[PDB]
Amino acid sequence: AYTNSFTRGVYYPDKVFRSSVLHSTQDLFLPFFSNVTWFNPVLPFNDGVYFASTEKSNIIRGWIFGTTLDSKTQSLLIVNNATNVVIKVTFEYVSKNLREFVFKNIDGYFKIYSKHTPINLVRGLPQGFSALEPLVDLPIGINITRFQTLAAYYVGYLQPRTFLLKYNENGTITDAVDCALDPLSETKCTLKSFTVEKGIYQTSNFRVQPTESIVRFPNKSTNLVKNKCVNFNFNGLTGTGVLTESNKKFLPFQQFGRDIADTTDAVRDPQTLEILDITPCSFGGVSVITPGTNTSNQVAVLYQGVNCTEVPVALTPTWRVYSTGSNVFQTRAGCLIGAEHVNNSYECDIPIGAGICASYQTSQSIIAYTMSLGVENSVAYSNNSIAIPTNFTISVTTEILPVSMTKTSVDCTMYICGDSTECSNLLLQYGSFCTQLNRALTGIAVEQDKNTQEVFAQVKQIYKTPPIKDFGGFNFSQILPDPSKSKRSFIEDLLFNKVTKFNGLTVLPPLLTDEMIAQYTSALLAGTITSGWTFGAGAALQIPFAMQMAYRFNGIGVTQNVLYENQKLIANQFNSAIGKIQDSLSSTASALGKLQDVVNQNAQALNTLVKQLSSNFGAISSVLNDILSRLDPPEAEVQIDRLITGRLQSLQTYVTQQLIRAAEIRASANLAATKMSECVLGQSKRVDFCGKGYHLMSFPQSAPHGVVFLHVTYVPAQEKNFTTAPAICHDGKAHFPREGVFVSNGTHWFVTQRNFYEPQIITTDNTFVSGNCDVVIGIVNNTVYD
Amino acid sequence: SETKCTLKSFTVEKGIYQTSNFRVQPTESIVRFPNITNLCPFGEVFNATRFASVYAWNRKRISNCVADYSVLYNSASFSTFKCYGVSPTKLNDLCFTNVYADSFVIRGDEVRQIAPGQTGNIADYNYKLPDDFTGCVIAWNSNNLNYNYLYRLFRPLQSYGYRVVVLSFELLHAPATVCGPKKSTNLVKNKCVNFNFNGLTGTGVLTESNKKFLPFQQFGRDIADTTDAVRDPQTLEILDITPCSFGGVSVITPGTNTSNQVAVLYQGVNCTEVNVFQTRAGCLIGAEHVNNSYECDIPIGAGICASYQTQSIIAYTMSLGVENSVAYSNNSIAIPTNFTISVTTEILPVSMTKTSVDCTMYI
Amino acid sequence: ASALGKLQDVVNQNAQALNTLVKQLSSNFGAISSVLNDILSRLDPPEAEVQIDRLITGRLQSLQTYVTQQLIRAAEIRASANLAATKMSECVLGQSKRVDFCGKGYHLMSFPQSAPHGVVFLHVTYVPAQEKNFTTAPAICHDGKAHFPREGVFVSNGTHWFVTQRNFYEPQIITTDNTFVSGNCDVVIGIVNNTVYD
Amino acid sequence: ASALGKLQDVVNQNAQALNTLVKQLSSNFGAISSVLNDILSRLDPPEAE
Ligand SMILES: *[C@@H]1O[C@H](CO)[C@@H](O[C@@H]2O[C@H](CO)[C@@H](O)[C@H](O)[C@H]2NC(C)=O)[C@H](O)[C@H]1NC(C)=O
Ligand SMILES: *[C@@H]1O[C@H](CO)[C@@H](O)[C@H](O)[C@H]1NC(C)=O
Ligand SMILES: *[C@@H]1O[C@H](CO)[C@@H](O)[C@H](O)[C@H]1NC(C)=O
Ligand SMILES: *[C@@H]1O[C@H](CO)[C@@H](O)[C@H](O)[C@H]1NC(C)=O
Ligand SMILES: *[C@@H]1O[C@H](CO)[C@@H](O)[C@H](O)[C@H]1NC(C)=O
Ligand SMILES: *[C@@H]1O[C@H](CO)[C@@H](O)[C@H](O)[C@H]1NC(C)=O
Ligand SMILES: *[C@@H]1O[C@H](CO)[C@@H](O)[C@H](O)[C@H]1NC(C)=O
Ligand SMILES: *[C@@H]1O[C@H](CO)[C@@H](O)[C@H](O)[C@H]1NC(C)=O
Ligand SMILES: *[C@@H]1O[C@H](CO)[C@@H](O)[C@H](O)[C@H]1NC(C)=O
Ligand SMILES: *[C@@H]1O[C@H](CO)[C@@H](O)[C@H](O)[C@H]1NC(C)=O
Ligand SMILES: *[C@@H]1O[C@H](CO)[C@@H](O)[C@H](O)[C@H]1NC(C)=O
Ligand SMILES: *[C@@H]1O[C@H](CO)[C@@H](O)[C@H](O)[C@H]1NC(C)=O
Ligand SMILES: *[C@@H]1O[C@H](CO)[C@@H](O)[C@H](O)[C@H]1NC(C)=O
Ligand SMILES: *[C@@H]1O[C@H](CO)[C@@H](O)[C@H](O)[C@H]1NC(C)=O
Ligand SMILES: *[C@@H]1O[C@H](CO)[C@@H](O)[C@H](O)[C@H]1NC(C)=O
Ligand SMILES: *[C@@H]1O[C@H](CO)[C@@H](O)[C@H](O)[C@H]1NC(C)=O
Ligand SMILES: *[C@@H]1O[C@H](CO)[C@@H](O)[C@H](O)[C@H]1NC(C)=O
Repeated sequence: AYTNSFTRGVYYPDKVFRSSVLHSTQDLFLPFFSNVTWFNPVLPFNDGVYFASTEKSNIIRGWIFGTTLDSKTQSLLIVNNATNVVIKVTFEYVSKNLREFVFKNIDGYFKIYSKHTPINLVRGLPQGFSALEPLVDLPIGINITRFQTLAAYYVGYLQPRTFLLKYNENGTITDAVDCALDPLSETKCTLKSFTVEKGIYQTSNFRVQPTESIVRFPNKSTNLVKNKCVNFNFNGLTGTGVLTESNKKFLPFQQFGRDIADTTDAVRDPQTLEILDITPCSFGGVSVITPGTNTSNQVAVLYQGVNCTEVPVALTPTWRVYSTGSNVFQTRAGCLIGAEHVNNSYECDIPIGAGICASYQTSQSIIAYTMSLGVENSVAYSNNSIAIPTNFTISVTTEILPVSMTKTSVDCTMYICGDSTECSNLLLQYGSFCTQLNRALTGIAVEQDKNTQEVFAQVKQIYKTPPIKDFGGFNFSQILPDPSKSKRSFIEDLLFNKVTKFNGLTVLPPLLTDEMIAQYTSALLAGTITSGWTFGAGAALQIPFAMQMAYRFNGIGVTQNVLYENQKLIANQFNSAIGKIQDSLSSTASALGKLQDVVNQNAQALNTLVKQLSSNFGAISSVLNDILSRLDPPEAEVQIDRLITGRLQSLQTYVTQQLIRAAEIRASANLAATKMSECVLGQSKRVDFCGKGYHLMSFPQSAPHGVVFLHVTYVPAQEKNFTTAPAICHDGKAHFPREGVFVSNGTHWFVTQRNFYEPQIITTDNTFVSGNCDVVIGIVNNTVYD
Repeated sequence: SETKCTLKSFTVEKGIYQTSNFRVQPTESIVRFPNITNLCPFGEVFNATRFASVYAWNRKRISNCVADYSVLYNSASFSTFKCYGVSPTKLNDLCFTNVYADSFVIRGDEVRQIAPGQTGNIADYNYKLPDDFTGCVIAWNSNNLNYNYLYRLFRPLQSYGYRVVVLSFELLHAPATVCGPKKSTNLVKNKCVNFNFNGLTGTGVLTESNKKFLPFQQFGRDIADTTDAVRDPQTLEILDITPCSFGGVSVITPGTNTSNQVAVLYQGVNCTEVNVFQTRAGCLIGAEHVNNSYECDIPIGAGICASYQTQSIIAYTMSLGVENSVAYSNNSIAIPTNFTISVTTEILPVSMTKTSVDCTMYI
Repeated sequence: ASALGKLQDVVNQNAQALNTLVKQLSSNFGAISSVLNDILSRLDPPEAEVQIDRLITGRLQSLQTYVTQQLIRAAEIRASANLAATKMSECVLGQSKRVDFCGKGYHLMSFPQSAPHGVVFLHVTYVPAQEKNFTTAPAICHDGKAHFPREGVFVSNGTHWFVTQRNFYEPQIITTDNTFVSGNCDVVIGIVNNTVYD
Repeated sequence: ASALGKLQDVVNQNAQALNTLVKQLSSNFGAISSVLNDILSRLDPPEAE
């Protein structure tokens, strides 16, 4: 009776050869997963017919097409047999397995496509994909409405559909996507890819269509319909909207009502004293929320800014799943279909709006929730209790900053006209727009090199680390260059591996090559390791790395003996943090998304500029050669003028957006240069500038069009509670700590530094006397030993 | 002097200036047409014994023949000959897909009604032309050669008491079948030439290709919708299409104050198509390569700099700095015993010139 | 005169933009003539509007291009002015510890001067000049006690040990007023025997 | 009522931009009318294009 068509009924839309390209084509195709009748009887033709036959003995012989099939009409008749393919109409032409055919009538011509493939022993249509290659074409121009076949054969009907075909390495289509099958397929068609990464993509526009037409004239009349999206005509007022009764008080001479933006929002009925409130019909965006196609094919649909009652009204059965289902949720962003509401607050996975986030979680499905800002905490605050850390962790943080773009120069004249004297002469009448665009692009290109030079070329000499790596136990082998293998470090190789000329388009090479950038980075690293911050102020002054770390603890507020007593532990923590950085870089590739974003943006803009050359712009054709060879010069100056206008507008848009992006990249490069000067060439006291924690030091690494900063910081780990006092009274005189806080466990009072519990006996050396004991609030009684 | 013209100055400061573009010109013209000689049956359409009425216009399909529109447009007997979207002069050069021939008889007042976008009873009830009509209409006096020429007035034939021929084409993508009297030309390869293939012209390099064209395929296309390959009309061979070399031209100058020698860089152009140095930025002509490394004077690209030095223009790989090895050890420290006071000047823009433009008065 | 290029560059860009905008007026933009007076004199009012519209479109496009370029340039100049004001607040009105924010070396002061459409900062900084080699230790081991320097580092002129500040060689006798005790000599790596004067 | 000026300036600028964009729909741009329906049902299909 009926069976599933799976992914059958696809052919080559034209004779143009394509390879390794995903092509989107709108043509009469057989919709995926449609119902194809399984069977002599006469059948309708409609706009097209798909045919199939698993005839083991080739019982099926031929076909008949026509309108009445007997007299008074012309009928096509094929008696394709094992000897000679015979076709008759006026026109005569002579020329287990699964045979497929496609018949269509696009005005003229009668196209036939065919395919012959082996199959296993199955009853229904097999799975997999296949391509139908045209065999013959009949320029008959005959009207056909019914047809017949002259023993199990399937019949399908073609429909006008948009498909995305994936051409393989050599001209053959390997896969196809039916755009209207379901929201995931529409997302694939919109992104022009067969894989979709996790996110939310605004794929379509939803609009409520009018239900009928209303004509109103004073005493062609029609009844007045309210409370629904209806097309109306009020004495020449052509518009579409929802009509509701108004509480407005129109003056008797007034016939229309307009808002601030001069849009008619109220109307008066010509035949009655009724004032109707014109409200625009519902519209908005349609976004598809998906996890990665690697994880699941489930999607949710968000209709933006509409109630959950209008989404049924104004498709394939696969899409109808995403219109009802009781999962229907209403949020201030719009209507969600396909996602569960759990009212459990989690971290945001995919934003929706108004504090709503969606995630793919466990049977796994899509859940919508209110995003959690963080884990609750109440600090045990009291006027005599202090928390002091007794340990620490050395943390290494990675910061990534873009520094430059790709230097692209667009040949203005060759892009607009291109090897065309007539078009160039016509373009000469537009002035200096072309020179302006060239100058702007050249300025951007020079600015990119300036950005790179100002970020990296900051060291005056090329420092070399000594061959003996006696850096107090710290291990820099993963960030120092390896001569035995570019000469890039391990992390730099990881970064470069991870991150990855016609029509008047040229790409200029950068002035500094990656080897030179790596040499700058190596010089900075060697200078920092062997001298500290002295090389950024004057000549590089050598100092042992342990003493430099003692300097940096003194800078963050921790005494030197802490380092000199935990030197092995700190070195091990730093080495483990570096190893963790290496492991994370090897595993995940989402950290380098800041440079990849710039690369993708530039590539997409350039691709749009290239594709704009195929636009007609209201001319005869988009090809100047075709226009010139088809039309005479006096009448070919209009189509060429339209092409000039369109291409000039496109180029101006590209140049403007390039200038804005160049400004953004220049800001990023200025920030990167500031971070190199302050984080790498010194120790910064600005909070959260060189990473989270107390900044100890930093290391630069080069990445494609960017720099990566490894921020070594200090993080206190294990706090403990103590009793504290602002001052202590010994001999009627208040004593204050010279540097630190007063603490007490439960019996005795000591003085300790703030960031590391190290209690010393209170002494006149540790404290200073100031004032009397009758003024300080919270003073406690104790003794000070001299 | 080209740099001087570009900069609108008689003196140029040292640096590199882009002046113009270099493009390889085509060598010869190639016309490759199928070896088909049978003439199209225009006589059977323009010399028929009679024509049908306006409501029963007959169509004749013209294909697989060589058409000669010169005989058509060189005849003064045709009273009206106006063509839309195509030129009668270029009709012979153009090669079409499927030529149609519609014949009917109308009176003089309805001749102008046979035109795209024209309204009226004749156009709206008998024969309407598309808004994107390609082809044209031919009419001539026929009062010499009688009530068999009817006219439909309602949509109802109200017969009363000029022979018209209409041609239609579609030059968009389909393989061409009706060519003109153009002659074929031998095929050359590996040289930038001007080529014509069944109607679409171009300029580029034709080479042997390994593309696996299917038997029904006529030409190839790239990602950016550019004709990358083609099939020879006379031979089953497949020819690639590569654009002729092009690029920008930059002039490295030490300054007209210092000297008058210049260097020329062809950006992205291999030295073959152009004291010749090949760099990753292009072909450098006029500068001598030096193995020594100096500080960058005039940038070129990919770590290459140019400088006026012993006196000639030299091109080198820039030196990133002076090498230094810090005498690092675990028990040695370097401490300064003196100092210098340094005063450094920093310049920062703060504002521009405030300008106001009256849009109405300017325009 | 190339030291003041930035202000000269800004002046040159503004003048070039204005000059190009003025020169754009003498362009046909597809019309038969580039002057409305001659267009109106030659053609009748019904058909002069055809050319007037082309001139209007071209001049509007040129004006919009000029205004957009000016907006981008003004955003850049605003960023530069914000940087200049920050330098004014942090380097003339105070002494900044940020590295290379105001000159190379340890910032001592800065002086402002006015330049056409700009400001000039004279950054006075301190730069160490003549370094010398010394033998150093992280700490010195007295009779069972490990002594660390309060402010500076230990140095040795071959035979004897002193304590000196970091940025200037000013050796001083090691005393209990110069060093502080923390722990014993076993834990510290690189400790050196010496004596501390009390 | 003047301390919170920057936020008010941003809001006013955005609202003015949106209002101007909407108001431009009533502009004529050299056509016979700014109403697309009037343009359609006032001329023949080819001259209305
Ligand atoms: C420290 O540096 C200063 C300045 O470089 C030296 O002062 C110079 O000394 C030489 C030799 O005595 C004189 O000829 C110069 O005239 C001095 N210049 C100035 C500005 O006074 C000084 O000698 C160096 N050494 C010490 C120990 O101060
Ligand atoms: C052509 O494409 C097929 C994939 O369908 C591939 O297996 C084959 O290696 C390619 N090349 C040739 C010469 O067949
Ligand atoms: C849904 O409808 C209610 C009233 O029925 C309305 O208050 C609410 O704003 C609507 N939702 C949205 C997103 O507009
Ligand atoms: C969350 O939803 C569940 C439904 O199973 C319900 O039982 C629970 O009360 C809800 N929580 C809140 C806070 O409303
Ligand atoms: C501090 O933490 C380290 C490991 O992070 C370990 O030595 C121990 O847990 C702590 N050390 C002391 C002395 O408490
Ligand atoms: C430093 O780490 C690398 C890899 O983590 C290791 O191969 C090397 O042995 C380490 N250095 C030392 C001195 O152990
Ligand atoms: C300090 O006391 C508070 C409240 O008594 C407690 O919540 C906190 O855990 C204590 N801190 C430590 C380190 O035990
Ligand atoms: C507090 O610390 C001192 C340190 O000398 C110790 O003697 C005393 O027993 C401690 N008391 C408590 C309650 O921990
Ligand atoms: C802390 O606050 C409590 C609450 O009144 C008070 O009794 C106590 O004296 C205060 N202690 C100090 C040291 O201020
Ligand atoms: C501290 O000691 C003095 C003298 O013994 C006494 O007057 C004062 O009240 C004491 N303070 C407290 C808080 O007990
Ligand atoms: C046209 O040329 C091809 C190749 O030389 C040849 O095979 C073919 O027979 C020719 N056509 C005719 C009609 O001879
Ligand atoms: C340039 O042409 C030569 C000779 O054909 C060739 O060897 C070389 O690979 C080409 N490219 C470059 C960058 O030299
Ligand atoms: C420069 O180096 C290349 C490569 O080793 C060599 O062939 C050439 O002779 C050298 N020229 C000079 C002048 O040193
Ligand atoms: C210090 O010692 C190193 C190595 O012995 C030597 O190169 C250097 O000249 C000496 N003096 C200074 C001021 O660095
Ligand atoms: C080191 O300095 C001390 C004190 O200035 C001096 O007595 C001694 O002779 C010096 N030794 C050398 C080798 O310079
Ligand atoms: C410094 O390193 C060397 C190894 O070259 C070692 O012999 C020496 O003992 C180290 N210094 C100290 C103070 O341990
Ligand atoms: C330092 O002195 C102690 C005690 O006098 C002694 O045990 C130790 O061996 C000495 N170390 C050196 C390196 O002289």
